[PDB]
Amino acid sequence: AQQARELGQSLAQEVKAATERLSLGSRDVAERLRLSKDIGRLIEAVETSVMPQWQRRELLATVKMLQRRANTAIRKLQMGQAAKKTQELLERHSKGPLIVDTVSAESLSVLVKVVRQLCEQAPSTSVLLLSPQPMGKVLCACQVAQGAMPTFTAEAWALAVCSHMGGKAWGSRVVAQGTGSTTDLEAALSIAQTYALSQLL
Repeated sequence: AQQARELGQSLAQEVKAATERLSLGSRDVAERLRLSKDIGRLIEAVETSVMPQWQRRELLATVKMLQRRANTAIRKLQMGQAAKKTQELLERHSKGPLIVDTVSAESLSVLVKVVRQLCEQAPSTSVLLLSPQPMGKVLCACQVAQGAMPTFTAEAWALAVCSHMGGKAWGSRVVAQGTGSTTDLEAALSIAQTYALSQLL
């Protein structure tokens, strides 16, 4: 009873600290993700915690706000880094029919955002990108232009790509993503561009 109320008060104080941290925000995306996870776990604990109902649900309101602004913030920061790298690749490539290259990324979400921005700004171009990860792992994301032939499907594209790397692929005809592991990146890049060109007839 009293102990539960005290714990709830501590949680609220903790909640206040978390909110302050959020206002402050964090430069590292990883720390932003960690904060969102702390929000989810904390809300789950409050859900089954013992305390007066009014305070419990009032705090639930505050913390749900905290999660919305936290997740919105992390999504914005990923959009920022993805935009910067997207411009970095835009400066040196021509808007050809097909652009197949590699870009350094920290997570697959950011890579996907790069592909979507790139296709949004170059509508008549199909895109595939690979990201090297430590310890030999490799990520893949690709998107096919809407104007492109329907015979060209992204899922089969990344399907062959990761299929050569022994990985896995998933998506739809328009967008696809996958994982693999291979020493030579130019082999996967060459297979992707070869296949895609073979379809683009």
